[PDB]
Amino acid sequence: KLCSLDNGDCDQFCHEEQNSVVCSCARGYTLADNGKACIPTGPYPCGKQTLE
Amino acid sequence: IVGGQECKDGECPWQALLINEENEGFCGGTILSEFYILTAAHCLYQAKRFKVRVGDRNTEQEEGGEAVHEVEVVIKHNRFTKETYDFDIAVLRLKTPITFRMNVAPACLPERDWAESTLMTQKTGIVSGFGRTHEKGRQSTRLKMLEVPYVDRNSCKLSSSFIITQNMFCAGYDTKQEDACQGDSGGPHVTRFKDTYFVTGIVSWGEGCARKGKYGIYTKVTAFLKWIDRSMKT
Ligand SMILES: O=C(NCCNC(=O)c1ccc(Cl)s1)c1ccc(-n2ccccc2=O)cc1
Repeated sequence: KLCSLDNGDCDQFCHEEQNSVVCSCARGYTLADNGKACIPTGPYPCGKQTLE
Repeated sequence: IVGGQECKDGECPWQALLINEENEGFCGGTILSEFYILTAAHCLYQAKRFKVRVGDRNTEQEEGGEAVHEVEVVIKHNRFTKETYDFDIAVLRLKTPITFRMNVAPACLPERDWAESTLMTQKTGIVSGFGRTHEKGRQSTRLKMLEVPYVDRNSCKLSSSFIITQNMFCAGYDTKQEDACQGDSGGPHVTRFKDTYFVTGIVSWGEGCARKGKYGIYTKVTAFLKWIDRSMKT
């Protein structure tokens, strides 16, 4: 299933490279150490409602 | 926007509004980054000179979070034609960078493959704008948002008396009185994934607004992601 399975446990983008899941993130995010979560690099990352 | 609910504080930060010389909104747009706005090509013909305002939710009166930006470079897709409304997309580069804050932030650009298999496969997407609340009414002074289901491509081609090209997709309702409307053009259609909203469409057209047996027609952003990146690097 890989990416077909709950987006491969990826926070955002999911790719299947050599029968293995590979997560990536939109511009302005950094792939976490677990190689799945996406971490914003600034106070106003894309795609996030400004709910302060 | 016909139906739906108001965008509450901080819920539609990527919304941009195109204003003419009279400072009145005639179309929407989506904030892509500090220097770029995504919009519909057919909107550029709706005004001689216009500016881009961001951070507004109530046009009735300025409060302090709004910001007007002059357009430096207008980039329309060279394949757009008023005859078919195909390639209804354009990107604007601003002269000064947008300052992100409450109600001012960009929507994410997704990757083509993942977006098509995962985002446009979701049940719904969100469309927003200061457009009419009814087909023959006045434009809304309040920014509105509407959750719209993705519509079967075959079902929509059937209902449309206008060709639905590969660069368009359909969303909305068959009978329910909820749809985008006049004045919402160029605005954002975003899809939510794990609390992160990605740009998936541009408000393009529709036979009337919320009419029974008719759906809203949007430009398929995933078919122009390369074009978008190219238009943003120059
Ligand atoms: O302004 C039109 N509709 C009335 C207003 N409602 C909206 O704008 C909406 C916009 C977006 C959604 Cl979503 S609902 C219109 C424009 C162009 C076309 N059209 C299509 C193909 C080719 C030639 C053409 O004229 C038909 C109707």
